[PDB]
Amino acid sequence: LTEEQIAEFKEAFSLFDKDGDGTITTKELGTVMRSLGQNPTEAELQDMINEVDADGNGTIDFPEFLTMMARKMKDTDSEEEIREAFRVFDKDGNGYISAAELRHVMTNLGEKLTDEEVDEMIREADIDGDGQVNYEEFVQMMT
Amino acid sequence: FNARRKLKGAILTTMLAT
Ligand SMILES: [Ca+2]
Ligand SMILES: [Ca+2]
Ligand SMILES: [Ca+2]
Ligand SMILES: [Ca+2]
Ligand SMILES: [Ca+2]
Repeated sequence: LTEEQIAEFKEAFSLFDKDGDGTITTKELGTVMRSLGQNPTEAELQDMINEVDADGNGTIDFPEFLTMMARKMKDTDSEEEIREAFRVFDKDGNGYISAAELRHVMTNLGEKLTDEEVDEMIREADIDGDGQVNYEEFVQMMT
Repeated sequence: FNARRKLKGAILTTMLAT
């Protein structure tokens, strides 16, 4: 597991850990999933942590989160999580994530970013140079 | 600021959340 990959997972960990105490509770899992239009039950949230929870204190610290990401979670029906996630970013559904939509998703996830920073994020994912991120560029970015 | 890691971190968070 590479340096950049542990830094990306550390970044994903920080967005679920809303109070910043180093553990992700079922409550933070629920609150982040509901803010992205999902509605998990208490039993589904408890199984999600029980799968990852190696030391048994009921929460997920960053070592456990790291183990989860390495031996990745399996698909039941949703094999293309890339398209599902792409639809969360592409708010108006036209097939292209603009800087405005990306800025909107970062604010919903709880972070204030400069317009230059959002513009640099678009520039990282943009392969053809049109100033936006389509689906094929979103996939390449993750694969 | 690392743009690629902030971006891929946020895409990873939505992937897991959905
Ligand atoms: Ca926490
Ligand atoms: Ca634990
Ligand atoms: Ca769009
Ligand atoms: Ca593009
Ligand atoms: Ca375009």
